[PDB]
Amino acid sequence: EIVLTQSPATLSLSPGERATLSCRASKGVSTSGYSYLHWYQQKPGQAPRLLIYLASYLESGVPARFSGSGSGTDFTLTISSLEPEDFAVYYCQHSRDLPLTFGGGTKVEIKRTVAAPSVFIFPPSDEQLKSGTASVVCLLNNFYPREAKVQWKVDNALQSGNSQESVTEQDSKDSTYSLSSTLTLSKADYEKHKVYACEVTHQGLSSPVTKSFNR
Amino acid sequence: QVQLVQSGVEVKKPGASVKVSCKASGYTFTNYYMYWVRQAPGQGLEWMGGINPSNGGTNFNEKFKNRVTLTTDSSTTTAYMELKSLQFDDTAVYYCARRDYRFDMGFDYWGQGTTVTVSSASTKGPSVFPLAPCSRSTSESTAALGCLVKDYFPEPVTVSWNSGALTSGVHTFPAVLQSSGLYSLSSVVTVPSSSLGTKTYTCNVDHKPSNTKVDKRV
Amino acid sequence: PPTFSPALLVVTEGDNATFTCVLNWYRMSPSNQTDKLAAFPEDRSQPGQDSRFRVTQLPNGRDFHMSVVRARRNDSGTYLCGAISKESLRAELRVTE
Repeated sequence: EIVLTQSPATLSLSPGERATLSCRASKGVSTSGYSYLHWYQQKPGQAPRLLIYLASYLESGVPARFSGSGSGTDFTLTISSLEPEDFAVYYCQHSRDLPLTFGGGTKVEIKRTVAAPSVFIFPPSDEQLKSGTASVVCLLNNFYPREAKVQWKVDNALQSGNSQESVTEQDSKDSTYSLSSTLTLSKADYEKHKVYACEVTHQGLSSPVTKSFNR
Repeated sequence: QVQLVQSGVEVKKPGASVKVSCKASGYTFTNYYMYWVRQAPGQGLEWMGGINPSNGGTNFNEKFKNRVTLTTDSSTTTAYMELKSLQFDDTAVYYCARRDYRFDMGFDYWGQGTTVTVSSASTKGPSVFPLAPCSRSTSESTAALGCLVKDYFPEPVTVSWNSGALTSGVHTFPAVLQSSGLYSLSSVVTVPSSSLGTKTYTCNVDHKPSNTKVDKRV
Repeated sequence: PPTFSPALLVVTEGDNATFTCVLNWYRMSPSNQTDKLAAFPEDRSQPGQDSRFRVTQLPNGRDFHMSVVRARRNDSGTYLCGAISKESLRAELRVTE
């Protein structure tokens, strides 16, 4: 069995700088002057698209902007001058033996000057609570980098494992993310407390922001 | 015309079986091997098996051995993938990819993908709740409102705002799957705080599988 | 183009048979139907590949050995080799009982 580990998970550059991806196999995928190593490009919500096959060879119709290299067991996908289309995921796959496996992919992103999120807090709506459940939504709008420590916080004890995050795909004009954390409680457990705060930690913030309401 | 087209979306129960088809057109059918790849939501790719259409030979990832049957039909140039005893982790997008039979020059061409969803949930329309601040208006110029589309099955939903007139600064988030097996999502909007009591703001939510359409206003 | 020799080979059942031609090894079926049996280098990801068809490489001379092990009566028929990086001329095999 062979596993490929692409290093590393995420990169991010402006539509011009050189893009260099790595694919790093567990065992040898090269034999008799041929490396069973191919690269695909997948943009969200569509089938993969093969760019480089057999380590070095380029698939017809693909721009020469892409190039594959490396051998023996080390390989590198190289993109020189990017265009807006090029930002997506890129996988490597081996055919040296069975089963065929893929790398975890490398996501290339658009690096911007750090942007701070606009934080908003939402209380449950009278309509929802008499249905028996309380949903509290914290919204982070327009923020880079994506790493954001969103902590839910109820009356000075910390909530654990009753929330879910959801990150937008990078918007086109800004290429900064947006996040929405939703905390769920039973309406009974919900009315036994008062303050509901969303503590957002982010690099583009000198200190964490707290958005709260009183029930 | 070197393009594969796969069958329709599938929503199955645990223990059921699903048969996905992949129709090839406009190349020598037996001149390429057919392989099946799947990808769970927001994950990487996982190879399942491959088939030689000229004689019917098969490759198998052992994780699916005696759980997957790959068949081909030379007459209709159509390959099939049957996944039996469906599990919850089998929820994925299932692809068919062709490969040159002379030598491996990569999966040049892929189908559009078939989404298969395994759950014990029954089709259910979503409940929509307003997202509005607890106390409207400080002097900060922009306020955020929205709608919470909760407890529905299965995907997908379509959210538009004010009959679709307002789209600047709208973020409808990817649906998340709750512990109950029902999806939930939110639709967010940033507007003038000055034009809050002045203007009216409505999300309109459409879940056609359940045939439910609901207008809610914040 | 390569030679692919002998121009015809006749063997008994259970007796090995070898010709001398990336390098592929096809058998020809009707109406331009062609199926690859083995290849140099070996094709791992080929579904249902028949192990009894081997394509060893000689030391050199661009020489190769298309060997079918423990032949079957239905293995008799029409075989050619090609190079990809041009067919070579049609060399045959009949199997006797």
